[PDB]
Amino acid sequence: PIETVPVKLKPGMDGPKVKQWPLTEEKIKALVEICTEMEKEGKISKIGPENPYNTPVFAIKKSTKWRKLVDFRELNKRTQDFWPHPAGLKKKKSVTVLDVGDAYFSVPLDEDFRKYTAFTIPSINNETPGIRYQYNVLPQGWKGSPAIFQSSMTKILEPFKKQNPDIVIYQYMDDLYVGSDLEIGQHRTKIEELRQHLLRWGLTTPYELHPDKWTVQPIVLPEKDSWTVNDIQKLVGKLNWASQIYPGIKVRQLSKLLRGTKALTEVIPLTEEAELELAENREILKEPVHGVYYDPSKDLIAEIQKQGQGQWTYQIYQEPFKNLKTGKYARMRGAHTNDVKQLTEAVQKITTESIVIWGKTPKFKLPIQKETWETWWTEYWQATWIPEWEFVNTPPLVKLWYQ
Amino acid sequence: ISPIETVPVKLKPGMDGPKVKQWPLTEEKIKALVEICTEMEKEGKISKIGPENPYNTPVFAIKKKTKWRKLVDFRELNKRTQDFWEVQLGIPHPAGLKKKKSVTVLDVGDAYFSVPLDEDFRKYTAFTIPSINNETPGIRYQYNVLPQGWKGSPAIFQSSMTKILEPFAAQNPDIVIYQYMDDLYVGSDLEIGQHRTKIEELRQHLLRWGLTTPDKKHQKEPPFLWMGYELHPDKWTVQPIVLPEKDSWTVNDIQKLVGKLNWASQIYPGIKVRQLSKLLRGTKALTEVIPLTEEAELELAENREILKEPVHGVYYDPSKDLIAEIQKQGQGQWTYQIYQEPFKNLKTGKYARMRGAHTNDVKQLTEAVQKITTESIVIWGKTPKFKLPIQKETWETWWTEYWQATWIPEWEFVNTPPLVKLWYQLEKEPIVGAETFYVDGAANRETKLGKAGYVTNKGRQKVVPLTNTTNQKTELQAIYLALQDSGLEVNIVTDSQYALGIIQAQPDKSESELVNQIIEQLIKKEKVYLAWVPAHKGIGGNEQVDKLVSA
Ligand SMILES: C=CC(=O)Nc1cc(Oc2ccccc2OCCn2ccc(=O)[nH]c2=O)c(C)c2cc(C#N)ccc12
Repeated sequence: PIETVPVKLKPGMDGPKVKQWPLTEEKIKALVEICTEMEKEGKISKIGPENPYNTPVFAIKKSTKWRKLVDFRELNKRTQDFWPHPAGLKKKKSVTVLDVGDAYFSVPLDEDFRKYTAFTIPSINNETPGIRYQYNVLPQGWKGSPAIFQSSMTKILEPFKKQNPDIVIYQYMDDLYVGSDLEIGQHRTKIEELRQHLLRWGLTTPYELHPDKWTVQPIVLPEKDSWTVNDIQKLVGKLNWASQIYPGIKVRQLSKLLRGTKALTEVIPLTEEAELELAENREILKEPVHGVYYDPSKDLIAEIQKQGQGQWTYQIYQEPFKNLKTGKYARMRGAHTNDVKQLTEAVQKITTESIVIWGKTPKFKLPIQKETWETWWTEYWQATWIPEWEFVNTPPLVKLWYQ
Repeated sequence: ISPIETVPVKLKPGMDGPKVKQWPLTEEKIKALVEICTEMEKEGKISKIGPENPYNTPVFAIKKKTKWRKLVDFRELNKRTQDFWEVQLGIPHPAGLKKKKSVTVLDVGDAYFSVPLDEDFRKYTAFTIPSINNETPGIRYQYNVLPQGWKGSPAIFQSSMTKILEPFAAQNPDIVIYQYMDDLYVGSDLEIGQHRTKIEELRQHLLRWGLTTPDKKHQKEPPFLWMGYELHPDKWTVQPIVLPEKDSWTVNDIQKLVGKLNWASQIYPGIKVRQLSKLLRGTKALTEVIPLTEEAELELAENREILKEPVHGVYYDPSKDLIAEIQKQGQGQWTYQIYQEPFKNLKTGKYARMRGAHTNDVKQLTEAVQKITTESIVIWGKTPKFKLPIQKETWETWWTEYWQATWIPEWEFVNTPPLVKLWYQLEKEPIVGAETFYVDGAANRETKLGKAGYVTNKGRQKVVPLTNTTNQKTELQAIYLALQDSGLEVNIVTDSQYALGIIQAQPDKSESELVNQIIEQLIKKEKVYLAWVPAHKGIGGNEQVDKLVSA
């Protein structure tokens, strides 16, 4: 492995210079232990003040041992592209995700590129200058590591792919996605065969999905024994909202029931034409939308709404009102949960589904205050990748409509 | 003298060294430069160079009113030199330090001139002493050490000092050594005598590496005046704050005023700066005269009352808990204290941001807790326990009904008025027996004239005219009109997502007086249910007010 792959940056672009976030003494101590052991193994080296670049680092759990997570989002944005995503991965019955990031530590990094991987272990209260390192090997989380390792990975996987032609294997960053239509026991047996095959070739691998059940959630309308004026107003508002997506929805017979100036709590019987119109509108919402198609050149956008009682709705789209996917996520309370934990888990699940379906992470619009998310997002983060995110400040007046 | 390793330095890619020509100087300044440069040449800091060095940087000599100082203008070279790892910009906060039994300040004499400069870079530091009236060529010099005023000197000096300190610090784990600019701060819990012995050892080590320290007993004794701070053996405070007294105030005067008040708020509890920054809201020329608002006058007067009494803070003890308390200061302003012992504050602070046109007390309290959390992680590396003037029912109801995710720490309720509370709560279901007001408002987008009206299920209808308004403001005005003409219980139906969104957020304070009046009305009500219908859909009730307000 003496020959290092020469890596470049995009033309007219300098290395990353991102602020290191303050951390608690616990996470700082964990990073000091981890980076000391990594330094003894030659994986990282200390650097001098002639290196102006920086990349943030964090400590997570993923087990009781602390793990180091590097936020290479900026470096990934600035790194050259390297010379595919199978559409059948989402059709498979079972998909298992394996962490193969340790393998990256077997390959040295281009000596002229190492300065761009610089990172800083911060001190408390700015008492001492941070401890600065750069990477000597391919680091986990950098988009160039799977690309440089791609040939070795293909070489190691070639026999297993030969034995099993109908098993789909897609690699995203440090993760291998292995999908099959076998029975669950056969599937897990094949996963363990692949694991042992990787292990006996020096690829350490220290979470299984079912995309066969994923779908775009249909708009649901209430069923009531007695309807009030307020209930019919809600129904007409929701059907009017859904008329932007589905063309055939009608509200004339339903709104006719409210003609006049009535008290909100007055009970209104469902006439025959309004009930048949509501039933027809229920049948219209059973079909999927007509002309929504994925554009690989455009960004993926994910919106999340807090529904209460541990429920969170989400939509993945590229253009407004053109939802590529919709979903609802739930979590059993157990008195050990909170809003940040549920939102973090939701973001990770949505990102996983996005990787399986389209092969890239979406841009998140998070209903949370910026500093709160920046403070607590690492407490429940278990993935090795980090998506882009922004923070909405307007309440969704549509929470009830996606509810 | 090169026992210290040099840092490799490169120019920015595609740039050559500076060739700024030397300005002509008076004969006396030339003499001073000659003597100073001969002394530096004897010491090895600079070297005479041949004629083939194409680079030059202006040199100057001055004496601020006895001693002469040479100054070099490295602006061009600095523009042409690579970036470095940013030297420490944030200074530590005094409340984060641990109390030490013995403490010492060591000023490093001629810090930059003691560290060698990268060889291949020295040619770019060339400068010229001008001859008298340009009769003969001036004297060419170049630096062998870190020049004063060069871009790379602070970072490279700091790095070199760290590497120099590593062995001594390894052989003395019981000694705390901080570095800041050309200063070292050494602390220990040893006996004062053997502490002085350790200080002398450090001085001899640094001297072996070429760094001089206060040769005699060190000139600096407590209290230490440093970066606007007074550092005492058992306490810390800020240096005395002096607020000016003027008849007229410019933008610059108000900026410096709120700067000094911000600086005082870290130890003086109760400081308010909101109305003065509201004076800075215009953000125009620094010399423009700004008239003081009555609220700004009262605010500045209360600040003067607070700064009349001396205050001090204590140092940190890692074995004791970290505790934070928040108190409401009035209209959207909050103050907090961070302490470990009941009356010995580590520090204080404030929070007065609205971050929005409308908000409520619980939201602002949560944001203040967020700010305290970030500051506590920065200063002490941990989050504190919170003592807050809010009850679990109030906060739980809020964060449960809040559309946005929030993180609530562990906290105990402290009953100290004013308590944070929900001044009103909208109904979640329509109210039986209450009158149903269908409301609407409209405005001509050219003439700015408008009207707000309602039609109720009891048969009551009303229209009020409005001047110089917009459609959104007429929607809010229609809701307000319904509140004014209704009983203690009322259902309200509107077609405005704007007004619906404002009211559903349930604010108790606002920048617009109309929303404040709506808030007062809501507080005076018993039950209020607000519903929304799509406009121009002929729902019924909404269509009557739409046709009424359009006519
Ligand atoms: C915010 C940073 C800060 O204030 N840094 C500093 C620290 C320091 O001393 C310590 C050195 C090592 C460990 C703890 C120290 O102080 C603990 C508290 N303390 C402070 C004073 C005192 O007399 N006794 C006492 O226990 C000294 C002497 C400083 C002197 C100057 C000047 N000029 C500027 C900053 C100093």
